[PDB]
Amino acid sequence: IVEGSDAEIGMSPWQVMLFRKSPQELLCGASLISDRWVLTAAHCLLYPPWDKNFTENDLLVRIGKHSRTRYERNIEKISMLEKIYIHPRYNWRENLDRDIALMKLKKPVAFSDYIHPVCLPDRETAASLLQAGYKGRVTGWGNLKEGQPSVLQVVNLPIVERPVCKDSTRIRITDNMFCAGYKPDEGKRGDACEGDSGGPFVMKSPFNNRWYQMGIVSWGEGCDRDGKYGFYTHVFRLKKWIQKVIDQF
Amino acid sequence: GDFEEIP
Amino acid sequence: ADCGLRPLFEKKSLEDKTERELLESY
Ligand SMILES: *[B]([O])([O])[C]([C][C][C][N])[N]C(=O)[C]1[C][C][C]N1C(=O)[C]([C]C1=[C][C]=[C][C]=[C]1)[N]C([C])=O
Repeated sequence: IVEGSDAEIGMSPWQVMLFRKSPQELLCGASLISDRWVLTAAHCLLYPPWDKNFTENDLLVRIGKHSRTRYERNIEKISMLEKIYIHPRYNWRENLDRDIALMKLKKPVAFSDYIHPVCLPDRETAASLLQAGYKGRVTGWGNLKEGQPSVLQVVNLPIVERPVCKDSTRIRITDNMFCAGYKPDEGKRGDACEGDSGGPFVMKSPFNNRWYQMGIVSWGEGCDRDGKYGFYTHVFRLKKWIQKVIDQF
Repeated sequence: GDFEEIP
Repeated sequence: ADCGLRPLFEKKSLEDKTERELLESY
């Protein structure tokens, strides 16, 4: 995150870290959606262009973390994966369209003060909240500038108008994406960066005061660049796919 | 790397 | 379920330092 702040203790109980055995290093961010399911961006695991292609065996999940690099002794719980599910129609070739994947832990985590699942949106919900001007929140242990934080960062960015998004890049933007961030003539700034992908973009329902995952950190051209905006997987749009994998499996 | 070993 | 309700905030009726920013945009 760029232009964010230190997250408060237990502020994002759903925040997960994608971590690799050898070499021990932070792959991406992710979210806890249930006791056995984690939701990240598919490009975190599959990206041929960079020869990136992770299998269940190369990863560990680190849940309930605050410190980026420390092994938080009696707080964090590290999980192994049973199975990974990338969306059959994720377009890694052109525009990371449908940049989403689901992970099945080998054993369900037990919740606590630091570990707690976020809510998936519903039609009514996404319909009320995914409005230009409305603020959401991204968290992550990503790069600070386009070095690294000791602690989880957080920033609140506004949903931008579809057009503006479109006119901000040469990339072909689809219905499965939304952009967020401040426009150049607004003052405030901030964005996600390398090591933030797979992390959640969350809004708090003004109706039931519950937290929902409306998006997944997908892409952007640099970080906190003026006249640029952040790109996220539109989670509601891909919901039936998720359900399906939850059902099936 | 910057990382602390895990159990 | 009990989703999106943080043990340390919502469950205790405690607000985070910047959650209000969000709500004021809605
Ligand atoms: B993530 O942490 O991995 C990161 C988050 C957004 C950075 N603000 N995502 C990326 O780096 C993605 C994955 C590979 C390419 N990418 C980009 O953001 C590209 C733009 C792009 C979009 C669609 C298809 C291919 C490339 N941007 C840059 C600056 O490389």
